[PDB]
Amino acid sequence: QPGVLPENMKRYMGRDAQRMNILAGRIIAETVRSTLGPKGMDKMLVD
Amino acid sequence: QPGVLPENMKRYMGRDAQRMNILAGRIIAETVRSTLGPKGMDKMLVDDLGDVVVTNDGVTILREMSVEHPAAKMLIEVAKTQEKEVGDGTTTAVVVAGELLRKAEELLDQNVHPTIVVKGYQAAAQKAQELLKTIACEVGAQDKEILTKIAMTSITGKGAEKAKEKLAEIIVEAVSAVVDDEGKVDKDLIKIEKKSGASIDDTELIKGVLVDKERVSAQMPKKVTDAKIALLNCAIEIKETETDAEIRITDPAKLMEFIEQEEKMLKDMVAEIKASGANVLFCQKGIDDLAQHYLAKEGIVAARRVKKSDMEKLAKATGANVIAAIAALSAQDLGDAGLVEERKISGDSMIFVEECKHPKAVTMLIRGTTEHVIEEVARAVDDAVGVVGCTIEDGRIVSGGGSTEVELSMKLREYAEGISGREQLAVRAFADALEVIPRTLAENAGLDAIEILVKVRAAHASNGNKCAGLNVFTGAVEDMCENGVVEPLRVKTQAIQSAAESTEMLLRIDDVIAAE
Amino acid sequence: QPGVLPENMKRYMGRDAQRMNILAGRIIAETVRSTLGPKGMDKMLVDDLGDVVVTNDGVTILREMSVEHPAAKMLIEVAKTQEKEVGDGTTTAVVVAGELLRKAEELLDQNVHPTIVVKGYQAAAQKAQELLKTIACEVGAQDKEILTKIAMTSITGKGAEKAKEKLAEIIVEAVSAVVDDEGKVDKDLIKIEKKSGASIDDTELIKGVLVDKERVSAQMPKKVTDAKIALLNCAIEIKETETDAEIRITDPAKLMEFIEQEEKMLKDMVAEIKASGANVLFCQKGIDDLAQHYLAKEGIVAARRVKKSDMEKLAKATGANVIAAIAALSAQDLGDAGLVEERKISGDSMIFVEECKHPKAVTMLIRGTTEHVIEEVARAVDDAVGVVGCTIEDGRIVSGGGSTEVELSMKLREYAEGISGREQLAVRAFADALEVIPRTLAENAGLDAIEILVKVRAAHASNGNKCAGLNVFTGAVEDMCENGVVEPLRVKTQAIQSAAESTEMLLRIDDVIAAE
Amino acid sequence: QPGVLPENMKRYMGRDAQRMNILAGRIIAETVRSTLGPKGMDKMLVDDLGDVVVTNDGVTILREMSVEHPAAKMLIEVAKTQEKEVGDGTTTAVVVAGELLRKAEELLDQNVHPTIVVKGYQAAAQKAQELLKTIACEVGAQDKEILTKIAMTSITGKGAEKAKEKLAEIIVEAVSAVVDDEGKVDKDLIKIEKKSGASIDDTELIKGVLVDKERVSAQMPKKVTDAKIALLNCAIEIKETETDAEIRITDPAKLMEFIEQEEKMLKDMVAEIKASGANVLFCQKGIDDLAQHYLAKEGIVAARRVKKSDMEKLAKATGANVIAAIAALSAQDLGDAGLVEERKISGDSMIFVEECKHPKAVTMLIRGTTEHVIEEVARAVDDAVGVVGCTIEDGRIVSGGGSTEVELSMKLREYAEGISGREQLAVRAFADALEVIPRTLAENAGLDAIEILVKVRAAHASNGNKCAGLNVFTGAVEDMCENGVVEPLRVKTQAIQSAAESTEMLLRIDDVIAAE
Ligand SMILES: Nc1ncnc2c1ncn2[C@@H]1O[C@H](COP(=O)(O)OP(=O)(O)O)[C@@H](O)[C@H]1O
Ligand SMILES: Nc1ncnc2c1ncn2[C@@H]1O[C@H](COP(=O)(O)OP(=O)(O)O)[C@@H](O)[C@H]1O
Ligand SMILES: Nc1ncnc2c1ncn2[C@@H]1O[C@H](COP(=O)(O)OP(=O)(O)O)[C@@H](O)[C@H]1O
Ligand SMILES: [Mg+2]
Ligand SMILES: [Mg+2]
Ligand SMILES: [Mg+2]
Repeated sequence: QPGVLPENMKRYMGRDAQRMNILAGRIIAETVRSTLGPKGMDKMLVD
Repeated sequence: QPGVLPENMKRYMGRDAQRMNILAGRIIAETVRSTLGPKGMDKMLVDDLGDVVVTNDGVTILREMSVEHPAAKMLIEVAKTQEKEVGDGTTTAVVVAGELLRKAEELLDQNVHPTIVVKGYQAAAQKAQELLKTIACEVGAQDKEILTKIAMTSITGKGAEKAKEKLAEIIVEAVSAVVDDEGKVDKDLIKIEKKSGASIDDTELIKGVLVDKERVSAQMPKKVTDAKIALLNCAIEIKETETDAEIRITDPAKLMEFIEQEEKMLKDMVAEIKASGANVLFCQKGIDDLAQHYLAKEGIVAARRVKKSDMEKLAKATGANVIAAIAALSAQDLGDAGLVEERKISGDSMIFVEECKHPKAVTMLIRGTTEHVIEEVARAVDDAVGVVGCTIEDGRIVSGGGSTEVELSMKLREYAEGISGREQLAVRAFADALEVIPRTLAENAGLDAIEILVKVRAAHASNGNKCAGLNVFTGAVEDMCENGVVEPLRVKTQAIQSAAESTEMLLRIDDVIAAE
Repeated sequence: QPGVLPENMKRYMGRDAQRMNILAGRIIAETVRSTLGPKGMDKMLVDDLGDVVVTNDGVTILREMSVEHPAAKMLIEVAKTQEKEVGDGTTTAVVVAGELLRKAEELLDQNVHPTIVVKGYQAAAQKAQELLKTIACEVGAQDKEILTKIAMTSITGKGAEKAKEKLAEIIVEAVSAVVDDEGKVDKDLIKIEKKSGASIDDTELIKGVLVDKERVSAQMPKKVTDAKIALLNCAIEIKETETDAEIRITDPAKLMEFIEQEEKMLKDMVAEIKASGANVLFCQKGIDDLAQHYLAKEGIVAARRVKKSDMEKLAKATGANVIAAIAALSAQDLGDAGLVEERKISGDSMIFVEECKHPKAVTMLIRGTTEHVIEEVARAVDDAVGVVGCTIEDGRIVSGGGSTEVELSMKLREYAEGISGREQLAVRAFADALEVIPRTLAENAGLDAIEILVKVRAAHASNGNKCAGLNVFTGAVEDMCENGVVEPLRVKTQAIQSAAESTEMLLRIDDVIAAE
Repeated sequence: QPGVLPENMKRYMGRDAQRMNILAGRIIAETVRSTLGPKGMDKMLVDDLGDVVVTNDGVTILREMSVEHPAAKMLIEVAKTQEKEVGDGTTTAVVVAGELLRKAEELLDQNVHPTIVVKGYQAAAQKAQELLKTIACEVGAQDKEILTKIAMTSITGKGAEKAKEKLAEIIVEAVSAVVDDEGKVDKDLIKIEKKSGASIDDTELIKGVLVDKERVSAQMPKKVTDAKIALLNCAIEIKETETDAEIRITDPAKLMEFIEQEEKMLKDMVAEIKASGANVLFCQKGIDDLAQHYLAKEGIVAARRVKKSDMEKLAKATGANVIAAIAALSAQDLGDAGLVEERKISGDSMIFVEECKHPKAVTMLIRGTTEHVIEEVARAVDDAVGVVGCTIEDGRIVSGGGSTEVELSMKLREYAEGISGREQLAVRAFADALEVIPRTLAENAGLDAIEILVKVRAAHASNGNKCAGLNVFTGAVEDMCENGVVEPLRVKTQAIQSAAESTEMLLRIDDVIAAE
């Protein structure tokens, strides 16, 4: 009757794990992409 | 991840299912145990609207409690079947069922399998029916003296006990009067009427019916001796056609011609009623105010809008035919009564149709000081009507006071001897179960059940008086037949068979699955 | 496991059931104890709407408090039956019942079993019925002197006892006038009207009826002496056929032809009425405006839309027959009254039909200063009408003031001496119970109940005076019959039987099951 | 108004009290029945924190459930006392109590009075204690072969039974080693240590103790053979006076002079210890960091802040006196051990004091692969230690496998013969109840209880074999004694006495009053 793995838990397997890590990675990279080089632009971050 | 069986569901398996059904059964039985016998006590039940029932009656107590538990519901139907088939012995049946369940628990606790107790119970029940047949005494359908003992035994241990002699004689006369050509008794032909009065003793048998009506016009007689009674299924009113018809008047003089044509049709109807020889009329439908007058003019007593169920009993009581077309009424459709009278009983106006020569329906007018006192007399009368009716139909009776149960137990134990293996335990348990009746009769009487049983059994042993039972007043074991403590065979056969069948059904259950 | 008996349920078993029933019963008796006898006091009951009743009347008190306790309700049924069967003695019946329950508890507390108590109570009650028959005195239905004492005894101790001589005389005449052919008395035949006035002493008997109507046209006489009265239950309008009918008009000259035929049908209907010799007319239905004119032209007093209940008392008082077709009316359907007059009473105009010769119905017109004073007078008149009716019907009275209960008590103890067993205790208890009446009469008068009881018993001892009771004023013991303190046998026989029966019923209860 | 007893209160009287107590008893017993014997099964208990216990141990199961029901709690005491007095047979004691209640119900449902049942049970119980004394066999406290069977019987059905033979020999050696000079066994003298490892088979007996400590300085020897052990409960720190004292320095020379005095008296303490000949020291209090250095220099192994419990075990094991003053330390206070060694065990550093010659306390080091596997091995070890201890103390054993209960049951039925009256029913009922053990043993083994009980009884009949019982594996009845299935007399005497006393106490109850 009871669950084996904790019930308050999100799980991502195979293609889904790969997709989330690859995506999270790509998105992080593209946030800073536009800062690169002599013609790079800046960011304003507000906490 | 998701559950297969509904998640909002309580389940009880094996020992747990058995325990809940056995327990629910035993508890139901012990609620009514104390009502049993001459020394039985009553219950007061109050419903959620504040209404009250005080009664000794086993099936009434069980329906009035609003039992929800599923197993308990199953043996309450033992009471309902007993009520429907016999009309008496409703606590006996339930108390036997509860004890069969209790004795089965003892067997299950020794690892006897449920299907084996079931098998033994079926065998014992079947032997029981066989032993009952040989135990029963034959009586004639018109043996007034025995029928009177049958009714008196029924009324014993109720409030109405004090007047049981008068009541029994009335009841025996009432039931014998409605016996049909096949020798059958239809309880519904004994109308029960309940009216406050001076005493339970004022209860009386009417050879006829009470109609909850007054005559339609105070100009009519309110008393008729040797009445000639007409019964009409149609309205004494201007008859309209089924096809839509309308009157067109273009000449002012035609107004009166139509009004006077209608007025004449009415007068013609009354004229046809008078011609049949009728001097009393009951009409299921309406009587035109104008017709009322003509009937009064002709000296004919009439009541209008009588209930259809009243028309039917009037027909049964007076020997009249309910006619549906006034034109068709003939002297031959009239019934007879020695006396039709409008009078007041405890403040209410009613029409008494009485002293009918050979009524096929009859009325018992139950009197008593208060409404609840009267209710309980009526329940007693009902039991008595039931058993007098069974006796008339079956012509077979047994002695009461637990004498027959002891005879059965004793004989069943003999039977169990020749039964091999484990099933023998079940058969012996069934035999021991039946002694719950003599045991409960003694204990309600404040007597010691164990010693009482020793004596009654000894009186059955060898040969051996099948009628020996405990007089709960003297404390002596006596011949119950000689003492007039007797009941119809059908009480025992029905009670034992349903107790067996219902408990067998419960004992087969190994899994209770309850939703919501 | 689930529960077997439903869980919303309260349950009281054995000693607890007995206690709640005995207590509930007793508390019900104690609330009306103080109303008993000539020194009795009154209750003011206010309901949840703010409406007020003040009364000495036991059954009225019990009905008005909205009692919900189940055992209390059963005792209240005792008061309701006393009221229905007798019309007086409702406090007495309930007080005796309460005491019977009190005496039973003493026997239960020393371990007498309930069935023995009820058996003893049943035995004493039956004995008491037959003793009461020997104690009763014979009286003739036309013995007005004795009926008057009966009515006066009834009225004593109530608001109204100031006017008790004229009142009693009026009531004796009223009831005597409505005695039927079988010698029976239907209370419904005495109409009670209540109207503010100068004084309770303005109350009067009308040999006729009071009709809450005005004549339909002011052009009619307000007064007619030696009236011939027509009673119609059909309207005086153009009669419409039962089958649907429509006039079709193609000639403009026919418009008027029909209109005039219809007002000719009106003149005709009126002229038929006049032809009968009728000068007063009561119609259950309507009367065309134009008929009202014609009637008025002919000098006929007509009321319209008279209650059917009014029509019926009109017929009974005047001798008229309620006629359904104006075409039928004849001189022989007409009623007579010495006087018919429309007049104002309490600023309300009404039609008095009075000075009838052989009225089968009459009207007590009860006067008094305020509505509440009047309500209580009417209650006392009701009681007196009941007892006068009982005496007329039964011809049997007993002495009052608790003398009959003391006589009964003394004789029951004698009887009890011959009773062997535990049932003797119950018979003695019943005997003692009955003394609650002389004891309460004396408590309410502030006398010493124990001492006066010794005196009254002494006067009944030997073969003394069965009629000896305590005079609550004088303080002495005297012949109550001689003092004219008397009551119908029926008050005592019904009160004792009801108290016996309903308490035997409660004493049989060993288990109370209350839902919710 | 108002209530005498508190309104927020549940109550159960007579049959209802008997029922809830009996029921609660039975259900508690049913909970552990399946854990009984060689084919017994285990329970997993999870508490509200989510911590889990897996066991076969009857009393452990009952303590870990959160039983709140009051009658259930009474029966759980039966298990707790069995655990304290014997250390084994907790399921048995509770299962017998459960059956005693069940058996009593069938008597109560016959109207045998509770006091009669209680009386019969007391008499049967007392007879049972006399019969057990004659049934028991005598054994010598040094009979290692029988002690070993006692231990093996105890561990059978547990889990650790795979390692039964080695475990049992260890246990017998362990208990023999701590028997005192009056022949008593204090099970507290067998220290239990539980350490994960390669398998249950690695469990060993240590003649000495495991101290969960590390030597105070790495410079001290890690290992020492034929060690001379000092046990101190005084701290090896600078001694302060009890009276408040303070140093006053006025000359800056005395600064270092007080400092040097403090460290010389410290060096003097160590020199006093060295002088006793000790080369291993256990101090209950703290040791100065400087003393540690000195001790290390003198090659003396020392552990500080040792819990008193260990100090006491060390004394018992090595034969040292725990000394409270360093000045008083003598070579005659020193204990002896073959080997003292700091070792890691499963990554845990501990000091082993082992190979003592005649240790008065010893240590069983229990091994296993997982924590929970070890937990249950340790419970089984405790059961066995308990029964080996009983046998050494009492010198009485009985055969197991239900053999003794059957002999007991059979003899008790003989005894019932000579009991007069109803009490006889109860004595027989007690007799029957004991058979729940053989019946349950068979059930758990999937065998048919009824037929095996017939065989085992017949093997006891006449001068049969008191040791005859059912072998659950073969299915044959066998001489349980000869098969080495034996138990201390005390298991049975305690279980039966406890069962009897607690059920007698419960059966005396006719009224349950619960608050809140
Ligand atoms: N005079 C008597 N003496 C002994 N037993 C009697 C007597 N009259 C009736 N009984 C027994 O009482 C039982 C029926 O009692 P009752 O309360 O009516 O229960 P049920 O609802 O089952 O009919 C039967 O066994 C009947 O024989
Ligand atoms: N003049 C009197 N002297 C003594 N007792 C009287 C007198 N008049 C009436 N009683 C008694 O008063 C009792 C009736 O009192 P009442 O308050 O009307 O009660 P209930 O409603 O029961 O009739 C009767 O017992 C009657 O005998
Ligand atoms: N080899 C065996 N054959 C049959 N019965 C046995 C055997 N070993 C032990 N028993 C029985 O099992 C019972 C004890 O089982 P156990 O599960 O330890 O319960 P308890 O907690 O009551 O000691 C005793 O009755 C004992 O006789
Ligand atoms: Mg019956
Ligand atoms: Mg009165
Ligand atoms: Mg064990």
